[PDB]
Parts: sequence; C-alpha cells; structure tokens
Amino acid sequence: SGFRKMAFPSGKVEGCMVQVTCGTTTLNGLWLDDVVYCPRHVICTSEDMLNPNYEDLLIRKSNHNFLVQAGNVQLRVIGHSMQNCVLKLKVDTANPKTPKYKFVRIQPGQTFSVLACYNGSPSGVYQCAMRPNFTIKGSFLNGSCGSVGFNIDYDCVSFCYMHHMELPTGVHAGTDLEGNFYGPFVDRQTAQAAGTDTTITVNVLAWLYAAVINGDRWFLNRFTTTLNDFNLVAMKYNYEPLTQDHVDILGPLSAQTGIAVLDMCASLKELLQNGMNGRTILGSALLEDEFTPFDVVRQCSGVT
Amino acid sequence: SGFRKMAFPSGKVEGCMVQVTCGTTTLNGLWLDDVVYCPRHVICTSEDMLNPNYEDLLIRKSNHNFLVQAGNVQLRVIGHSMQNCVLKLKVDTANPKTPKYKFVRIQPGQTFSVLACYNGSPSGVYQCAMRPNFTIKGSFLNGSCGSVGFNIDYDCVSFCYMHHMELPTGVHAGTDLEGNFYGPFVDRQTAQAAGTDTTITVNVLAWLYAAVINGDRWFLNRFTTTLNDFNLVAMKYNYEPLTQDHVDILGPLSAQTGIAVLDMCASLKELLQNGMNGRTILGSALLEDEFTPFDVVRQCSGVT
Ligand SMILES: Cc1ccncc1NC(=O)CNC(=O)Cc1cccnc1
Ligand SMILES: Cc1ccncc1NC(=O)CNC(=O)Cc1cccnc1
Repeated sequence: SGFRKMAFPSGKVEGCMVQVTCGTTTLNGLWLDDVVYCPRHVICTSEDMLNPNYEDLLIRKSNHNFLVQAGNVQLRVIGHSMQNCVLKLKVDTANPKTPKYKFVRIQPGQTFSVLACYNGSPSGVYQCAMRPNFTIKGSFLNGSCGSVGFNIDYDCVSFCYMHHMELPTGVHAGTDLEGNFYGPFVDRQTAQAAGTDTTITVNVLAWLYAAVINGDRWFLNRFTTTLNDFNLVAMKYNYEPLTQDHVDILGPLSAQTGIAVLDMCASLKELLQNGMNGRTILGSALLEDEFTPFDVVRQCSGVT
Repeated sequence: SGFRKMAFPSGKVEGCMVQVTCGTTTLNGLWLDDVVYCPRHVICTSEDMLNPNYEDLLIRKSNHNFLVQAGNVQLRVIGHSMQNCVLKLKVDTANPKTPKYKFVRIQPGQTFSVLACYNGSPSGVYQCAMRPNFTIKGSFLNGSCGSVGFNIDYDCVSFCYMHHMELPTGVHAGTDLEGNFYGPFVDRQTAQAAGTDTTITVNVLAWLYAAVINGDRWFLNRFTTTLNDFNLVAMKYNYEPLTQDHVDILGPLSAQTGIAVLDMCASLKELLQNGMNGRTILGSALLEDEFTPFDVVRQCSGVT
C-alpha cells in the first residue's frame, strides 16, 4: 500500500545523455545509435534568441563546431542536420548503451518522467504531465535544455519530450524527438503566454480510485451523476471535459474497486463544490491530476 | 525555475538489484561487491512472520537454499550470515556494476530516493523522507521488500534504507544496510503502532525558501518571531521544534534570498494560524516537508 508520485527508473536514459557545445552555448544531447539529438538553439547566443533565423545561423556551423562529450570522452561529429527544432548530429560511434527505443508524440494529460541534466550529467528524475495548454511544469535551470521526457514499457524507452524553453511565466515548453513543439510555442525569446491550465479530469478520477485502493475513502458520497451534468460542473472549475473514452479507460479501476465511474464523478463534483475542508487525500490537500489511469494500474499492481 | 519533488538518477542502484528467493518467498536483494544484502524475513513463510525465531529458522537454511538471480543469470552463494535484520549472502562473483558506495544511517527529517523493485526488477523511483516517528510513507506492494533508499554525492551512492515491513496503518518500516531498524519496529507481523507523525519544520522552511526563489511570494508577511515564540506555535501544530542548528543549516538560503530565517519562521507561523485560504505554494495546498535545506540548494543550483 501507499501511493507515490513515481518516475520510471532512469538508468536506460542516463546511458544516453551527452554534453553538446556550440561556441559558448552548452546544453544536453540524447545519444541513440549514431545520432545525438539536441535543441537547435545550441547554435544561438542569448542575443540570437531574441529573433533567431536558424537556417542562416546554421550555415555558419560545420560538423567540427559541435562538440559532443559522453562522460569525459569526445565523440566525432560526421554529419549534422536540422529537423524542425532539433539538431541531429551524426557521430562515428553508435552509443553502446542505446536501449530499445521509440519516438512518440504524446497527447495532453499524458504523464512522463524527466531526467533533468546539466552538462550532459543527470541531476534528478521527476514525473511530469503534458498540461492541457501544452506546457509542462518542470524544474529546469540554465543548461537543462536537451533534458528529455520518457516512458518505459518493460525494456523499450518511448522518448516523448525534449526541453527547450522556459516561458516568462516560469512554465516550460519543448518538443517531441522529431523537433516539433508541443503546443504553439516557438524557440524564440519572445512573448509567449500559455493558455488556461485546466485540470486533467480523467487523471484526477484515476487518482481518486488509487486513494480508495489505498484506504483513503472519506470523500466517497451517496451520489451519482451523468457525463453531461458532471461536465457542466467541470467547465465551471476549469476541469477538462470527461468523454466516454475516459470512462472506458477508467473501467478496470471501476471494476477493481466496485465504484462506478459516474459515482466517482459525483464524488469529485462534491469535492469541487464543497472543498476538502482541511482534509487530505493520499497526503495531498488538492486533487492530483498527474497520474494517468495507466499509471494508477501500474503502481497499484507493481509493473516492472 | 520550477521546483519539483525530485529523486536521484537511479541507474547506479538499478545495476545492483537482484532477486532473492528462499523456499516460496521471493524479494529483492542489493548486490554490492561479492555480497547480496536482503531482509532476513526472506526465510519466513507468511505464517512464520507472526512470531519468527530467526536464528532457529536460519539453522534449516544452507547456501544452496538462497536463490540469487541477477537479470536472468543465477549467482552462486558461497556463504550466508545474519547481521541484525539483514542477511548477507556472499556470492562467488563481485557485481561488475558496483558503484562507489557507503552505508549510512540517516536521522529523522532526512530525505532519500527509493528504487521500488519486484522480483529484482526496478518499477519506479520516488523521493521519501525518514519521518520523525521513524516510519516512511512509501509505495510498496507484496514483493517490494529489499528495495533500497539512497542518496548520491556525485558518484558515491550512500545507501540508507532497505524496505522490510508495512505496519497495519499502511506506513512503512525498514532498516539501514547494517540491518538495524529505524525506530522501534521489528520484523514481526504484530501490533506496531507508529508515534506522532510531526511535520519536519526545517524542511518546510527550506521549501518556503525554494518557493520565494521560484516566484511564489504571497505568503511573505511583515512579521518576525524568535525561536522560542515560533516553537510554542510549532508544538501546537505538531511541528518539530526548530533548533539553532536548523537556523544555521538554513543560512545559505537566507543569504540567497535576503530573508532572515526568523522572518521566514514568522511567515510559517502565520500560515499555520491562518491557513492557505485556498491558495497554493509551489503547486501544493499543504506545507511540504520532504525537501531538506540541502535538497533545495542542490535543485536550485543544478548539482549533478
Ligand atoms: C532560461 C531557461 C531556463 C530553463 N529552461 C530553458 C531556458 N531557456 C529559455 O527559455 C531561452 N534560452 C535562453 O535564454 C538561454 C539560451 C541562450 C543561447 C541559446 N539557447 C538558449
Ligand atoms: C505486506 C507488505 C507490503 C509491503 N511491504 C511489506 C509488506 N510485508 C510485511 O509487512 C510483512 N510480511 C508479509 O506479510 C509477507 C512476508 C511473508 C513471508 C516472509 N516475509 C514477508
């Protein structure tokens, strides 16, 4: 028993982190096979970031201008290309620690682990969710760009995020491993304000199920609701609409606990309207939304 | 910017996890050099756990009764001994992935990362704190015993915890790597109730400093207090007393933010007396106490 915000074991990703330097800018790179992936803004100075023309800035760079270091050994760069907002640096050595991997583009509400790195060295691992406004609330300082987000399915690492930007509001923006930003963000130091950070309803419900499985049941009430009635309350509280697809995804948690999804929705509706009244659920005084239904099933069943 | 509950990168510890089976009981072991450390209750059946005589139960076990598997390869056990509540199984092969390591016994209030494992396989990593009542609030299911807690200082892993028990209240108990339980707990399936789970005051203050560094400043007030006045309020709210040693440890955070430790104590005192009023600090509606002052400095400076 017990339920924790849990990241994937990071070892497989640690074996992929490298340091990438271009001129005076140093950030992180991801070494998979004989390619090093990194944010294309490695070629910019902080001044260039105000209004960069990446294609133009890249013409002034050759293979030998990208310095790649894995541990304390230098990798030889034999090619470089820009794919969307990432640079792919072909090196002459395949990463011997390359795990089985995939590049996936996740949907808002999906969670993942981030291995925060500085100078190609891992500092820590934490669990994030892609917010409904396509930002992530991470912990990233100067030099953390190129740190990646991932999920692991047994031995296959699905890379879903690469860190690029910190918006003026202190929230984070980045790309998938094909270099496409999540949301409308751009790799330019300019006014980029985020949209509404709504709560991931399906994740809150999955976490309420985890709370019941772990003995925290005070919030269970004698009511039920419908998707339409629930969604009227959800809109009012800046919660994402719940669809029949979300109800389907919560099916196994409903079956395991004997609590119908719409009954849990009614419990959630009362929590929104009445508040927590100084009480806690799984040690939290707010409704947690960074556990997907799959994460709850995995953690509650011990998936390795 | 941003502040997250962050665990250490777990790779170094993943390379140490093995599966240990004795009869019908399977749990995790920690392989360092040519020794595998595991909870001595691996020799018990669930029935033995009610009132086990470990020395007696151990007489019926030989080296060949301990099955140790690292990945999918079996290790040969050439010796076994009991040290307090852990078994040390000498194997004929030194773990080739043994990191630089130390065995440390931590004090209450200290944080660490847990690599939750099942059948010697890592499932996830999360950050814990040794509670003032010597329990930890982890996420551990059947088969997770032998999972370890650790801190990393650059390349040296300091192992501080090994999982042994889940108390009837769903909180966790375990030992250091010398097999001595933290607190008054025993490896027996019997009534063991935990003491008061007080809040780690020095950790809450360090986290309030992290909140200021990251822009969350609404809670800063126009007051100051003294250690004695603060401690009268702390006692009332089940917060640990704050000592001059804690004030000293918070010195660098006070210097970085220009906020005197006693002023932050006064802010905390008002948060206790007035409540959060529906507001959040670093995305939390309660005062977080599982970040030490050292963790705040590390995360806010990017220590790798
Ligand atoms: C400041 C920050 C913090 C965390 N994560 C990300 C960031 N960075 C940004 O949003 C914007 N980039 C910079 O200001 C620094 C820079 C210079 C030259 C080339 N690339 C980047
Ligand atoms: C039940 C549990 C869950 C999480 N962490 C720990 C535990 N385990 C316990 O507190 C007590 N041990 C058992 O009930 C299981 C067992 C059988 C035979 C030999 N050792 C252990």
